[PDB]
Amino acid sequence: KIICLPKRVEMKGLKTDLDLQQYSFINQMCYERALHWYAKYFPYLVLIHTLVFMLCSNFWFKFPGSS
Amino acid sequence: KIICLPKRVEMKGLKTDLDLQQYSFINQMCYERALHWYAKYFPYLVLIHTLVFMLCSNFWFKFPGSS
Amino acid sequence: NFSCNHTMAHLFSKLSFCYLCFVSIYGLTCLYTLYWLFYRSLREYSFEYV
Repeated sequence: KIICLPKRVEMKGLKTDLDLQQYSFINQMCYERALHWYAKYFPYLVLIHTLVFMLCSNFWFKFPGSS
Repeated sequence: KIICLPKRVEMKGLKTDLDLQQYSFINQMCYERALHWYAKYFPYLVLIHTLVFMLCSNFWFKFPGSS
Repeated sequence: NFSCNHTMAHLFSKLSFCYLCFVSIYGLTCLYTLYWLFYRSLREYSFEYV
């Protein structure tokens, strides 16, 4: 999950007077925009590569003509 | 899930003074309205097409007369 | 007036693209079989080897 806050602005509190809905919207927006595509797809990426390696290992015996 | 906000309006906060119930209502309304029907039905669409392909593949043997 | 967004869209789009590729291969497969169905006239078979 991505947590987002506005960047540019005795130290007191720094309330942003924004509701929860706006926070969730901002999280979704910046998650789609800023986060790297590979950074998000890495689990599926590794899964697909491992599955393809397994398939190309098993097709040696899974092809009936040579099986 | 669809997140919705009003569109037309040093940058300070932009509170919409709307409660959670209104937010959920707006999410449902715009989800029904704006989101494309195919965009929402894509999982069921793919599932139905795959099921029909499987059924028409297996009916070759599932038909007792030729089975 | 409202600006909205739903989470899966971009991911869905990517997914859909890959899905289309699969279907494409599927169609190609049928074509070959169809050609194999409509080039050899499998209604009559003569051994001519045995």
